[PDB]
Amino acid sequence: DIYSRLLKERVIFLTGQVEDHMANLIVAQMLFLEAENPEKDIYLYINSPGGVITAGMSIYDTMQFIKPDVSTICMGQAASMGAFLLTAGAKGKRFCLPNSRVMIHQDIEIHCREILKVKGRMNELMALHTGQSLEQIERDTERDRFLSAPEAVEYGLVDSILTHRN
Amino acid sequence: DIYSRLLKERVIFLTGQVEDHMANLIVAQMLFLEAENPEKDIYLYINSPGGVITAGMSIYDTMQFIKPDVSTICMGQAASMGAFLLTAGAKGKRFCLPNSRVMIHQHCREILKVKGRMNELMALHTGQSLEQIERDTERDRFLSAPEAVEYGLVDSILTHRN
Amino acid sequence: DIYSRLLKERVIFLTGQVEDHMANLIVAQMLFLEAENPEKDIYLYINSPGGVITAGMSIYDTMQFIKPDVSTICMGQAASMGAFLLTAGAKGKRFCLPNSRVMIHQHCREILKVKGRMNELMALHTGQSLEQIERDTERDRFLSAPEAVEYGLVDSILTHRN
Amino acid sequence: DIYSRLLKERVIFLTGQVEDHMANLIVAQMLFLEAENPEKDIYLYINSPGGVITAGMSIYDTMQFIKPDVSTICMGQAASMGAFLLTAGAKGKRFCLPNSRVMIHQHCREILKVKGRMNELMALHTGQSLEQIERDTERDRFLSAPEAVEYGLVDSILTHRN
Amino acid sequence: DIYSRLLKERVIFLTGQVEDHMANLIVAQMLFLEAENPEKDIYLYINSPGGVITAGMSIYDTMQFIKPDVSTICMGQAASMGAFLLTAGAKGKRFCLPNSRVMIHQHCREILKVKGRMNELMALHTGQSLEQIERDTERDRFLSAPEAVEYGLVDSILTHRN
Amino acid sequence: DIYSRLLKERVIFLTGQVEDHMANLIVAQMLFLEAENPEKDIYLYINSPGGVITAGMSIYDTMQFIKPDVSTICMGQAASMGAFLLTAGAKGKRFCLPNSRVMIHQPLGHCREILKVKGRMNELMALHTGQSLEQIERDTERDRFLSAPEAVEYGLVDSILTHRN
Amino acid sequence: DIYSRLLKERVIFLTGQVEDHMANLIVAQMLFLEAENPEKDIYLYINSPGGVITAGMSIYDTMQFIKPDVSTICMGQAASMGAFLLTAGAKGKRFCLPNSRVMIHQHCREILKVKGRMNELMALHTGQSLEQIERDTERDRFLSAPEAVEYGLVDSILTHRN
Amino acid sequence: DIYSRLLKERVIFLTGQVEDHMANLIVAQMLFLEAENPEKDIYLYINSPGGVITAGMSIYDTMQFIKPDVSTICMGQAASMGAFLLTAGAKGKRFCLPNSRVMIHQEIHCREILKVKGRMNELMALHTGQSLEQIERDTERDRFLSAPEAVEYGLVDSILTHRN
Amino acid sequence: DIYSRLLKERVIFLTGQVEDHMANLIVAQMLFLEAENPEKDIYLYINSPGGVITAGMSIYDTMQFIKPDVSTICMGQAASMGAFLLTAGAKGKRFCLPNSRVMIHQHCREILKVKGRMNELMALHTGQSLEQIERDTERDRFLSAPEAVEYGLVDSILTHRN
Amino acid sequence: DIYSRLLKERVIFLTGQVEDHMANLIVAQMLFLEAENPEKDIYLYINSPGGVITAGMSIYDTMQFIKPDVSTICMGQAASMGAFLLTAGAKGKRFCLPNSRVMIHQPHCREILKVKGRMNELMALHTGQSLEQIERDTERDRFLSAPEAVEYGLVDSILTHRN
Amino acid sequence: DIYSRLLKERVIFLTGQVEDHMANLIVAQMLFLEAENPEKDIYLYINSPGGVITAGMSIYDTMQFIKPDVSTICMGQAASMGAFLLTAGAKGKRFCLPNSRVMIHQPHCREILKVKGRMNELMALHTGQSLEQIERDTERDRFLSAPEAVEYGLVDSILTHRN
Amino acid sequence: DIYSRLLKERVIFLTGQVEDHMANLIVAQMLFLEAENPEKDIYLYINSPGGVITAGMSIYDTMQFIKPDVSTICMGQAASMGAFLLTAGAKGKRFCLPNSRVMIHQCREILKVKGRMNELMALHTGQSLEQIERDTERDRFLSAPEAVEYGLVDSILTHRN
Ligand SMILES: [Ca+2]
Ligand SMILES: [Ca+2]
Ligand SMILES: [Ca+2]
Ligand SMILES: [Ca+2]
Ligand SMILES: [Ca+2]
Ligand SMILES: [Ca+2]
Ligand SMILES: [Ca+2]
Repeated sequence: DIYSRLLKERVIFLTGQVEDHMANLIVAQMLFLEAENPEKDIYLYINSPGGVITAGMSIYDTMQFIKPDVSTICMGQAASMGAFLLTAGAKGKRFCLPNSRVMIHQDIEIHCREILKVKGRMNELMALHTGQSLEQIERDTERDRFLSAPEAVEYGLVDSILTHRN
Repeated sequence: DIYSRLLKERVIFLTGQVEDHMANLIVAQMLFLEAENPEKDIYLYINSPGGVITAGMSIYDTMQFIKPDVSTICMGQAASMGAFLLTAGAKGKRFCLPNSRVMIHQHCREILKVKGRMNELMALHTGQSLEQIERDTERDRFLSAPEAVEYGLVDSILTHRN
Repeated sequence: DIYSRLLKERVIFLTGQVEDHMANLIVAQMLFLEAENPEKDIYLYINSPGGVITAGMSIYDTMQFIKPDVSTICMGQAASMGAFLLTAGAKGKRFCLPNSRVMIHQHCREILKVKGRMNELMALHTGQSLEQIERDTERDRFLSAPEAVEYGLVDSILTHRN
Repeated sequence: DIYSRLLKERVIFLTGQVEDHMANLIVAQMLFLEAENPEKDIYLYINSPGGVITAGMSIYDTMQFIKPDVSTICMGQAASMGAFLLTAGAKGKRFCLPNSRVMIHQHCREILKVKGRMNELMALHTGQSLEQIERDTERDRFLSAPEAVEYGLVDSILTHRN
Repeated sequence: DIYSRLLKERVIFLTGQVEDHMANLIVAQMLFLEAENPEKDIYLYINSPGGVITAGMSIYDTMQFIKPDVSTICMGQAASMGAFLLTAGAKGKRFCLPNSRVMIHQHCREILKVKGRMNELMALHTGQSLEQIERDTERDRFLSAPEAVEYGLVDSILTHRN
Repeated sequence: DIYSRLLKERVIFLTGQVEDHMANLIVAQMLFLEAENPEKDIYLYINSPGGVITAGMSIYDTMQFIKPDVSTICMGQAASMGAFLLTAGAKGKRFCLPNSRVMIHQPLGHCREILKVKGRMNELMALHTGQSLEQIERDTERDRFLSAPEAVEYGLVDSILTHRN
Repeated sequence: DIYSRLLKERVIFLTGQVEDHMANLIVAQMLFLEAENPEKDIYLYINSPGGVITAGMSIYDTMQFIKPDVSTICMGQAASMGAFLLTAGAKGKRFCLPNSRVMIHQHCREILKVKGRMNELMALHTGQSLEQIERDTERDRFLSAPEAVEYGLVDSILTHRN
Repeated sequence: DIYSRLLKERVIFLTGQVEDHMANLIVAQMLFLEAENPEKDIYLYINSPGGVITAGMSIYDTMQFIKPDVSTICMGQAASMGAFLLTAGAKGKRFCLPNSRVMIHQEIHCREILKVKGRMNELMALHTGQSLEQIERDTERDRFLSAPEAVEYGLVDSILTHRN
Repeated sequence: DIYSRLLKERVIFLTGQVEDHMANLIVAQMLFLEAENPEKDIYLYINSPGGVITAGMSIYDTMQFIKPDVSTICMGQAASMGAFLLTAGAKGKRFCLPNSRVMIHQHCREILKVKGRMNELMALHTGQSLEQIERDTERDRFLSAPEAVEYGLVDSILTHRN
Repeated sequence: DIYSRLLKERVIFLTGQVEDHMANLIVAQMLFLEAENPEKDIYLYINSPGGVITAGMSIYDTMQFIKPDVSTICMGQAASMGAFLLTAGAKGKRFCLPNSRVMIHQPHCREILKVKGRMNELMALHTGQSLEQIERDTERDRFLSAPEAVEYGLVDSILTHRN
Repeated sequence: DIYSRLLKERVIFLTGQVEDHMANLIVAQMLFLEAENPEKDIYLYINSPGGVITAGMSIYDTMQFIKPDVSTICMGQAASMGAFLLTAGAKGKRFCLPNSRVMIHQPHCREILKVKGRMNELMALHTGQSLEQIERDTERDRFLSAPEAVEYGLVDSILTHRN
Repeated sequence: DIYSRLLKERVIFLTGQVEDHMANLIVAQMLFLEAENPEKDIYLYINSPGGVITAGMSIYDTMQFIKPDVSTICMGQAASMGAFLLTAGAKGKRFCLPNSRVMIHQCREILKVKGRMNELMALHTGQSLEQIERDTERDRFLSAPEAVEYGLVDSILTHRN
């Protein structure tokens, strides 16, 4: 199994729709690697169109909680909940491969109330990670747009562009 | 296997719809762990929207019965039965991650009795009065990690680990 | 594998709807454990809402035949055929967990035969009258953990592990 | 896999529909068991609603060919081909568990010829007459565990272990 | 598993309907047994109702090609292509079990062409006349174990191991 | 696994209808056998009714590229893409089991691109069978089976595998 | 597993539809081989009708990013994304087997943006003008192996292991 | 249409499972006959296992509401809502065919579910002549009445032997 | 519509599986034929394997209640309920066409009650005993049109409009 | 055709799920009856568990538009939109039969609040209830017997028997 | 047939998903009523969530072509293609029932942008708004109430009661 | 029925896929109208994305065959076969509605048939056989006037006057 062998090189993959089980499988992997060695870096390859907020947040909170710095490489695309986790990687360790696309955007009374709290919480965290203002993120997260690798770096969404192994 | 390897540090996951067989899987692990070492603590991660009530109660009863303290870290969400089992954790060893979400939610003779019995246990674990639980479960309640501590659903929040 | 590794502490799980496939998988585990050590007690966890009468009766008959006592622990629920098998465990070793719940009910002529025998068989196991069984199974009587001990359907409630 | 370990106890299962592929797996095991030890009895557990005759006849004729006496133990039910395979067990070693059902019931000229061939073998294994079997099998024949011993389909009720 | 050990006794099964993928698995087995010991015989049990003329004739030509004799033993039924491949076995080493049926039974340009080829090979193996082979191909014909010996499909019936 | 054992005897099996995945597997085994011993022959048994062109054409091109001679033994049937790959075997090492059944007239895959491919097939087949283009084109379009000895005559295969020695 | 074995030779396969997970499997294989020996060439056999742009642009970006040159052979066919990744291989080291097919054919504002970037890369690797690619990708353009070499999609035909 | 013709004989059929659309027809038919002659009796031929309660009550109330007395005639069976609407027939005009049989059974949600259950017993008892509590435990047990029994249960009046 | 003007000739057809909604159509036809003229005989042609009991029973009771006699005619087949309904006609006006199959066959307390009832109603109409009606329904019985007249099932055969 | 004949006495039936094509049929009937007689009352019998809001609101507005008063009668049940169209009848001409069940409960976030809010106003406007009573009743389900319905102000009066 | 009797009062219904065959049925009745009397008004009731372009465009072009002025009335909802046809009615004669609901969210990118630009041109044209405005407002998600439809100029006026 | 009543106005409709059975109904109509009055014209409203060739050609040949002039009118769209028939109407009387879309785009025996239709299409549109062989290869969308300049259609119907 390749995925197991690449785990020995502390590399984890995030592929496809984010839902409970693949998230739990990522959280499992992160906690495992930390256990093996809490000092070295985890490498998370993100290629996801997005998915369930509740699922993706478990992955986020694991990245922050564990002592290892998690490094997020975006290959292919990082849209919405994907983008969110890509930008949530250890500071100075977030990358795009050159041709990858990042994108942002995602009874009655009691539930509308809750999505609005959640939405505000996302924006607050995402501004904090990209270095943008809370206000700027609000405008841009409504804008159903795609950033290129360079633009994601200009936007503070990732740090630099992976281009060639040195 | 990553999950079986994670069982060598006494960590069990409860993920997704709480259903009869995934419930059984959890009970099998807890028993197994207890058998390896009935002293050391178990850590049960909970990311579930809820599920079948009899299936949930089997998870519950095993946690109380088995000798080890079962710690309950909630990640993502613990709604309905998820919340129940989260609050079911060893007193002092129940945690939310920061951006976790928790929710209070959910033959007539039997179901009315079943509900009442939950409401009681619910109060017991949170430390809120029967009446307090009784109003919130009826009318869908959401709780963030700080609120989850406030309510008594969990003890503290996990943020980082040094 | 966690079910197999529990099997070598003589633990067996009966879960979900009873039916031939799951049934003669339990019957195969019992015969297995007997062969290893015909003296040591087998432990059978029961969380089923009932099932196929054939399938269940195969487990009933297997529990009796084998030398080892089959202690039966109810968790979550034990409805009709599941209640039958719970009660059909080793007299003296029929446990409940506190928040479980037991419950009973269920060529036409010869269906009434099978009905009659079940009634008889459960009276033999509970300690009750064939009249009371015939009364309480006509209407679907729900039983709490303590109420189950009162009815002789189970022996004592497992609460904590000493 | 529990079942292949029980093959070390010379136990072979016969569950579910009697069709060609499963029937072959029975044969293969019996033929394998003979290889290991030609003297020691084989134990064919039979919980089957019956199926294809030809599939059943492979199992039947293999039983008679190998050296080991094949002891048929019935459980749950043994209908049509199931019954037939059960009654086909070694004379003196055909058993039943207390609550097991047993049943006997069921391109043209050959149909009436296979029918008769079955009846002859039925009567020759039960101790009955092919006059008696013909008249008696024709419909809805649910012989209970005792009825089956006093029809001569099996030899005794297995209740408990030696 | 079971089949890969019966292969250490040079024993192969032809189970169910004949088609390319099962046929190909059998040709792999025969080739393998030849590779291990070209001298010792192979043993091919057949319970087939028939199948693809293509798939069968690949089994046929491997049997005829590989050094070892392929003794055919029949159980249950050998209909059409199975009947064919039962007769295709080594002269002298073709066997029936007592209650095993056989059935000799089965763009014109070629279908007739290959038909004649079957009938010719059929008569070459059974020692029958090409017209009686034609009578039984065209109009269906069943043969019980002893009839198959008399008709010439197989050499003898197997009764017991000795 | 029986098929993995027979790989130590450098025997690959082309069973059923030819498509990308089964074909990739066959290619994978050819390259693998070449890896382990590039001189010793490889034995492709074919029982196939045909299939996709590009699936088969990777099996074909692999056969021609690798150092080993790929003997094709045919059993059961080789129809269309089956027949093609049968005839594609190393020369002098292409066989028929006596009651095998070779056949030609429709492979499997914008009309002028199809006619170009169809022409390429007919050419390669002609080259392998030693026939003219003329003939291949006439007879492919004709709906009839070939027996083992007829495929020998036509130059599809070289001889009949008969009995082992 | 045969694909494991060829990975010791640094051979990877890209068969069928280009899709997020199968693609992750290729990225994963390429990284593994990089780890093992960053100098020695990787060989990527392609037989695909194309697929998803994100899936393929992860295989593309890696091919460029990892140290070793990813030589690419095309067998059978490489259509749309297949062709693109085929022409993305190391300069000097892109091949077609003799009888293969290469083929180049294809919110909505960003769809045109992606298509443009795509065409620009296609031109860069083929040594062709952007506007030429823009016509060939639009009107479905088939290419024989010699036509793929002339077009500059691949470098040479790969006829025999010289 | 055969049913159309039998309608100007003032005959309507309640057949199969009781649900909104067929019940809506039965009500439309009864509303229609009232329009014709408000005094002449309607004859409702019942033959049904039962169905939805909301559906059944739309029939029941249209029977009680319209001027005409609705005569009822069980044929084959009248189970559950079939048993209910059969006994709802105009006092003194409820019938069974000799070999026809009758049978009677079938959180804030619970509150209302028990209300209905309570009401249906009160209407049953009221129409059957039995006490409210007689009906109560006699629906929990599933009850299979013969035609003569249906009269002894006070559910129907008499049996139908032949025409006059 | 054929059946409309053929109902002007007072002919009804009972064809197929006798269910509620087709039974209701027959009842309507009868009541309708009565209001037209309550003394001329209605003619019911039965070609049915039978079906639901409650359906057939309403058809039965109507025939009796309505004044005009319901002369039955068996064409094709009258089996189970169709067979029953056939014998239900006016004693003196029940017919079988020369070539017609009549066969006799067919909440447990009630099934045994209603099965009893069927029998005695069949018995009273036929002139047979309760014993013989019970005897012939358990296993098969195919009465030919002559045998049916002999059985007291119908009155006489209709060979010709003479 | 029974329903056509009943239409001659200005009787129209609302039955089952409220959706486009069944509602469109009801509006076509209501417009027809206006075209025949602009003055005389129309009687809409209701037996519906609810359905699509858009569909119900085309019934709602047709009832208010056409000159004829549309008298609503309730048979069986009137839940969600059912209860809404039931209250929409002519002030004074809204009935339940004695055993009519009436249920009051709720069937692009803030969008729906705006629709929800408007419905409540109409409800409180037809029932004479407080806006907050309609708000509270339609956030937890609410059951009404025929008498309860009358004192809620949902319908006007019960229909016992004929005249 | 209630719709056929309604047709004899020059009333047509456009209900549900707009697709080729039901749109043909509408185009059929329009030509028919033009043949019946070319000078007198036709009335189209719209309760559609939208649907296919080509199908919706045949109705549109038929409306503009026939000599009768087509009066559009919105009952229930008119979203996207429905709203497009709603606003396409003869100027003056376009209506919304009070609680009706109008929406204008987006109904080969080479061609699909050409079609989109055309749609917005025609929309702006029929509304009296700028192309630039219609371009921005169709961009994202909001329903319009009957009055908001009148102010934006989708529709000319709310139908009150039968005057 | 609406369509029988419009049939009095010698109006026929082509809607949806052009398969065998709908095509028959159209040929059955066109024949009926000719029987009713052979001089007076037939107005065929096309709104179709194309379909079966044998079906389309039965409509096409009936049109040419019968004495009434068949004025084709496009509404919505006329793609491939739909287009084919649109431009197969009586010359002079082939129309588009303002917002119509025409499209033209679709073994040894196939290439024959392809030519045969390219010939008739070229013969009906005016422009050369080769010019058509190019434009049917490309995913073509002609608007109303674009269609006119191409000669698929003769003018745009704007208003009844
Ligand atoms: Ca590189
Ligand atoms: Ca070059
Ligand atoms: Ca208020
Ligand atoms: Ca209030
Ligand atoms: Ca105009
Ligand atoms: Ca005007
Ligand atoms: Ca705006």
